[PDB]
Amino acid sequence: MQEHYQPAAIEPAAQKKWDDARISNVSEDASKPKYYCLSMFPYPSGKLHMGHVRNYTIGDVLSRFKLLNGFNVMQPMGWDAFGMPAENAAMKNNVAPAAWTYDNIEYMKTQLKSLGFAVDWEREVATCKPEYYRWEQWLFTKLFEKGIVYRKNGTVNWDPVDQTVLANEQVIDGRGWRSGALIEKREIPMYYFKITDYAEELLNDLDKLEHWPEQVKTMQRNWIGKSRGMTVRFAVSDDSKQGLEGDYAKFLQVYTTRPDTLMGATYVAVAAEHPLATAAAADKPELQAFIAECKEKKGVPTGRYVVNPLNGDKLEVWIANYVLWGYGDGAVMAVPAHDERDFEFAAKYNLPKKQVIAVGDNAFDANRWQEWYGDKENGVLVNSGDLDGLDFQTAFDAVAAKLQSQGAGEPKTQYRLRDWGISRQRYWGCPIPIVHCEKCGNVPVPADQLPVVLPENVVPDGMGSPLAKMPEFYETSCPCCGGAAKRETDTMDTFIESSWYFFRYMSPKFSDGMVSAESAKYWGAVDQYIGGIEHAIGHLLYARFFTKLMRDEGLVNVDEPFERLLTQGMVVCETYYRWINPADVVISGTEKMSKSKNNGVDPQELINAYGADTARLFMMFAAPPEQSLEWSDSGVEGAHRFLRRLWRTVYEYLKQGGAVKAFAGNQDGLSKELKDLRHKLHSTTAKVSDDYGRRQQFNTAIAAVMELLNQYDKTDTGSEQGRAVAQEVLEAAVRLLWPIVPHICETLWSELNGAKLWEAGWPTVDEAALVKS
Ligand SMILES: CC(C)C[C@H](N)C(=O)OP(=O)(O)OC[C@H]1O[C@@H](n2cnc3c(N)ncnc32)[C@H](O)[C@@H]1O
Ligand SMILES: [Mg+2]
Ligand SMILES: [Zn+2]
Repeated sequence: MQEHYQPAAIEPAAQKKWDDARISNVSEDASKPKYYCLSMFPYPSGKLHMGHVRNYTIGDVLSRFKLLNGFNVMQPMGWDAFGMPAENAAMKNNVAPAAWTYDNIEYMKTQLKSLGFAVDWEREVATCKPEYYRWEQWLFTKLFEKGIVYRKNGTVNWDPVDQTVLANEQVIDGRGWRSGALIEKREIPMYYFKITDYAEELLNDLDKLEHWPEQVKTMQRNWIGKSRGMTVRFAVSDDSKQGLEGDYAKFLQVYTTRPDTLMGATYVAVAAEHPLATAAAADKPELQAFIAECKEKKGVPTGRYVVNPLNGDKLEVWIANYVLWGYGDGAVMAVPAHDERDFEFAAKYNLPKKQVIAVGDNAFDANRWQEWYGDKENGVLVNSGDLDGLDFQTAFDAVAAKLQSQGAGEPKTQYRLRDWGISRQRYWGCPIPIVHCEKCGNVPVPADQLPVVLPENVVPDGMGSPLAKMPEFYETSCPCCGGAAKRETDTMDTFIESSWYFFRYMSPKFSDGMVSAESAKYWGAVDQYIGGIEHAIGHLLYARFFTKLMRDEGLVNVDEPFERLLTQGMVVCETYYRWINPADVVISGTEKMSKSKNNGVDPQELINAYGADTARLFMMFAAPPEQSLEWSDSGVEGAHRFLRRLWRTVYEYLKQGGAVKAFAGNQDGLSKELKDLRHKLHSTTAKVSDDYGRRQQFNTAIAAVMELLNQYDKTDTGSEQGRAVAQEVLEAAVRLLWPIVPHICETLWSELNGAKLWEAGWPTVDEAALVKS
């Protein structure tokens, strides 16, 4: 054993030792229990930095920990090759997207292999490969027939810089997720995933996720935005029916979020395009000027009356400029006494305010709005008949049974979740398998003729969809009739491949479907998922929706894709722009380590200067995995000094007697200072085993091993029994730190014990060494 700690010699040799052993290339071995640990797979938008290194190290620490405990661990690594992240980097460097992606894929693969992660590289996947995106094309066509995927025109978010439409989850604070430019609204036909059909299921199965951060679960609940309301039909008075015809001659439908205020409704609003408005304006030019006005808050009365179905009040129908047509049934009711917007609309034209809700005993001010009138949590009913005294949860249920008895209403549920538009006017993306025929229409591509191969030899000029300028691509024959037809030149979003890549890892070479029904049953769901919280509304929701699709198609049998979720904290560093890199202007301050700010420390520059063990140790020790981590060079130096201490500790031990048999069995006869050291040992083994697999607190697990070494240095171990205890302390330490730093621990383990480390396994707690003296 050399006296100096040389990472340049111990790390490549240990990586080859692991590669030759093939301890990460796992199959469906039924002997061991499975453990699917997954880290969010990166965008090939350039070189990885230490921020990604923390993400993938946190996953490696968990994967190596379970592996040491006799687990069949699958830690796979892939490349999120399609979409804007890679294509924008290709255009920024003036390179074809296919070339820039593949060359950066092979650089990022060598970046991760230098860090020595326990990755099953035989399961490596590139989303841009046709052997991959053919199956999301397959699922696209099968869902298109079922109507779950549909094409429709409408109002969409438009990115002027990225020159493409965006989904609602890709619009961050009214700006684009990749561009930051302000989003515009356009009328463009798109392909949508009917994610609203799964809105209720995506909301209830959230409670199943007991091992998800409650922040991620809460953000999804607000994004779905479920609200329970009431659809109320107001019978038009027999005199006010003159003019209307159809359903609008019988009743007028409204939706209200607070239907406990039904009796307190003093009037009713309507839209300008509503037939009840145009019929009342056929003889009134004062309303034909309002109908033509909007087509603030203004309103005109038309003498039309509807019947409040719960008390019989004859509420007049007002034409308002705030009732948007097409949204809902194009009409609402008005309760000014318990609605701020209706209080302003009624204090504007002097309309009644029959109070119906009390909050404890706050004196009701008639013409003074107060925040207690919208209290849907601490309110009973007044002046409502058989509703007086019922809370909102009871007043809702009583009004529902009341309206259903007359047939003038029923409860209705609404979500703020809109359908998922996936059409993109970009080149680098999965082609949409739809062929437009003038005779047949939008027909899907036959499954035998999949994939619709995206030509890789394209360099976008930067002015419009490049696929719409390639006749040799979009000119084809109709698969239904055989005539002239055009291919769909729009491509899918990058969040389509990332919504099922965790299943493709189970069978990356399977040529008959998305995932083999055999391996899908063996791996089940992802046991541990690690990735940034920025995907709580986008990817982490898209993945759950795609899983419920693939399940309802018969390809997988689980409901949720990820059991546990760990949103690791962001690594931060000072930034400079004019963007300038620290190792090479203005001072932007401490910011997230990102390529879009050029404050990223390259992992390869650190391994060349300190080694992979030093970089991984600094990431795991500087802070808990969920906490933000500030980059510190002294933190890098201190982590290296400890790895020197661990190396020098084993050297001086071996240089003073050589390897002996580690102490085991009954410890009576041992001295107190050695009984105390074995006590600290097995307290550390239990503390580390608990900080890894329960608390997931790696920094305090490293600190616990350091305290064990502090007591080892303070304990005299030169005797015959001291060496045996000293052999036990070091055999435990190099196995406890192995998930954090496997290169140095594998080297020191073989210098202490001839056996293979992973067959020695995780250190056990000798509880006899824990009892006090
Ligand atoms: C499933 C897919 C939609 C994932 C998508 N391809 C993606 O986000 O990929 P991207 O290549 O952007 O990053 C890969 C991973 O690295 C994390 N990450 C990035 N910067 C930092 C940082 N400063 N500190 C800590 N962690 C960081 C980031 O949260 C992500 O889990
Ligand atoms: Mg459960
Ligand atoms: Zn046809």
